[PDB]
Amino acid sequence: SDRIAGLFNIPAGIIPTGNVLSTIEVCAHRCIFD
Amino acid sequence: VGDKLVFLEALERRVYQATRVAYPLIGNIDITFIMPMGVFQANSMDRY
Repeated sequence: SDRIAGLFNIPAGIIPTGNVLSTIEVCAHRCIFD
Repeated sequence: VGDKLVFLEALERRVYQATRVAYPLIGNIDITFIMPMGVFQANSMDRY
């Protein structure tokens, strides 16, 4: 599936609305993401 | 500490986090155990 990955271009940088403020290892929580 | 003035540092949040490296202060130690198996008490008053 993953039609959403293709709605708007993934890396297309518009402007950071916020900052994720965490800087953790995201390879672990691969599943809380579509 | 004692009578001297020393620091107290733990680097695992500024450095070593979010990278794929292991904090070198978590070490491994090796201890060996031995157990006598099947031994029988010989001629004495030792099986009381």
